[PDB]
Amino acid sequence: SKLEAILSQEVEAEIQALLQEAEAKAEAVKREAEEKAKALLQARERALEAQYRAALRRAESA
Amino acid sequence: GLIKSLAEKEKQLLERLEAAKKEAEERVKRAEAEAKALLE
Amino acid sequence: MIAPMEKLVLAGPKGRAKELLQSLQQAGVVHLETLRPEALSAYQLSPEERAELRRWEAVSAGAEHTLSLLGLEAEPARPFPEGLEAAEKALSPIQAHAEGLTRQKQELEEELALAQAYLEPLERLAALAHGLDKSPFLRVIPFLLTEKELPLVEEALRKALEDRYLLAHEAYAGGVAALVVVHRKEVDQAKAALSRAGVAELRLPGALGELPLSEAARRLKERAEAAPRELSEVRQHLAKLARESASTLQSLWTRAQDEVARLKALEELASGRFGFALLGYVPVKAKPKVEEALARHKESVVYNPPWAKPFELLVSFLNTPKYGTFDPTPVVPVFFPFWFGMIVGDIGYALLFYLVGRWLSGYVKRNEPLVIDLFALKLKPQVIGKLVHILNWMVFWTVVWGVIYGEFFGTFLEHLGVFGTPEHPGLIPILIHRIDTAKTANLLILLSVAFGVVLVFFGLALRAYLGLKHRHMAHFWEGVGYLGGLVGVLALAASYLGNLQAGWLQGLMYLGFGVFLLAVLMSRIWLMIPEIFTQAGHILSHIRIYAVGAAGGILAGLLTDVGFALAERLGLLGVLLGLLVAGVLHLLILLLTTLGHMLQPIRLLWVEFFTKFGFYEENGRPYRPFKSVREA
Repeated sequence: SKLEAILSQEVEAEIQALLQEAEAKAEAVKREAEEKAKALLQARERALEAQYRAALRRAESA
Repeated sequence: GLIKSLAEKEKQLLERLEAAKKEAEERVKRAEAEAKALLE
Repeated sequence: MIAPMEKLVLAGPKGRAKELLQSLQQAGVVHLETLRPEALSAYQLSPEERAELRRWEAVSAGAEHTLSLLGLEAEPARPFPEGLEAAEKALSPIQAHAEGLTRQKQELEEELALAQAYLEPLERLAALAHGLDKSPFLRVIPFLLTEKELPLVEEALRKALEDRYLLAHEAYAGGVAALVVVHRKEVDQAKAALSRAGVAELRLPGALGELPLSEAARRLKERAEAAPRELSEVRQHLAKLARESASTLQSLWTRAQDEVARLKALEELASGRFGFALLGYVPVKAKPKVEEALARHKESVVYNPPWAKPFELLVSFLNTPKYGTFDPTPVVPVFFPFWFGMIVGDIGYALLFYLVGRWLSGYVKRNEPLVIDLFALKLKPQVIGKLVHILNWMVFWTVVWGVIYGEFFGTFLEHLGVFGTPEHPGLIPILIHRIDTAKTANLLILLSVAFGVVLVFFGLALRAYLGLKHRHMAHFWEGVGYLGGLVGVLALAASYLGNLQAGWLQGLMYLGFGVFLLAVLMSRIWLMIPEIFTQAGHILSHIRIYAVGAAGGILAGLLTDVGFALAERLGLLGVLLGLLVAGVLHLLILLLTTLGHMLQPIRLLWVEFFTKFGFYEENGRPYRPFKSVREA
């Protein structure tokens, strides 16, 4: 019957909202990582080069 | 009397919400593996 | 405000539960029960919904209340929408106007009332007083006393004050407005002295009184004068508001109201699905289709004539099922011959009942409260009056029919149809009565007597169908078995019933007929068999009621005969106009009393109605009394 149909009618749109929330919750996890990984590695590239050149320079000073 | 309705339809519905949640929170746990990974 | 649809409310019997259930369910109508024990526990309305309802109540009520103070109304119709907000808003300004003005009017009346009343005493005291409450050197105490009081008040004052006070008075009517004047320091004793006497310092209570007697007096002229005029305005506005806005007030009111019930209907079904009735919420799309048909058993809120009219109403009580034998519906056609035939009068009885009938069916303004009879105007309940407008016509037809029962009845007096007695006399037809004399009279005696018996026969036929088809075996056993007695009854009866015409077509027939009677009363056992005695008592009663309905009937025609025709001395001619001294008088008295006779048809009927001859009532028992069923 139709009564319980309204109970149906309520659930289906909620199934979709769990998903929409979820979708955003996977993506964000993904995106938090994207910037973070990229941003440290830059710094560690940077740092390693300087920690080299200045030595070689100081070596040139020898 | 269609009885069945009040004790059962209302369950079916619940379990449709339930299943959605499961696969869902997993997509996030999947992204967690990746979240670690990218930093690693 | 629920999910879209218009709520529909029905309640009815078990049979209509089903018919109704099917009718709502198929179209795409929602939240229907009884169709499961409580999946409307999964349609429990929100608190928000309860709140909206709550608001609707404030508005609904506010309209009614405001309508009341305003002094006009509105009445319930068929539900309609407007939006809550619009209605509340609509209700508010007017309620504010009417309310303010209503108070003002009340105040105005009071101002007038007090001021006029007080105007005279304050004036009398003032005239005497020549200003002294102005002064502190002298203090004055006004007080009113009657001259009943004067020697006593004077003694108390005298005793305290001596001559160190002035007691003066000028009359107000039935007493004198009086002053006791005292010096400052004497004040305390002065009040106490009057108090002992039982009089005391008098002026108006509250703020106005304190003012000089002279001042108060001025104000009294002014307030008294001012207030009726002022009252006119406040009253005018109010009247005006009622006049203009009444429709409006009602429309909001109706709108609101329809919601208050509608919302409630939803809440209860939500909650716990009730039973044999039927709920649902019905869409805008669905809504007419379900309503047009109704099968005649429920109660809703959406969102020739002589034989048919009261008879039509018994049709509704036919349709309900809740038991296994036929529903109670015969009554209206059982009523009708006698209803018309109660009036079987003569010149002043039947044939004058007409004046009333055209007055009532029509409109008569002759009356102090009755004006247009369609509008039910009465010193007695108005509401009650409106419904039986339908009846005024059926009664008018009764009045017409009773008149006819004057010429068939009048066969056995004058006229022609079974007798030959003059088709019409010359002086006063029905000068005296053929029926007063024994032979004619006798036939009428025997005539009622049979009719009570007839209603008994119908009842026991129904009785056996009842216990048979309802499977109330004790009752089945009773309806067939009780009939076993009867042949013997007829046996005994005949030797007195024709006297000489019969008595001997039967005899000691009773001795075997009495055995036939009791056989199955005894088969059920029944540890209370003697009790059948009372079933026999009803028969004598049925007879008596008809007999009286006749005899009191006959008496009615005969008052026109001792009231207009023949009586006095041995019975003489000039009695015609000696009685006319009385003649105008007997007519109205007669009218009042014959109304008493028609309650006897129903008294007869009442014998039958609760005697379980196809009935649900039995000193209560789930179903509405019969009392309510037959009236229109």
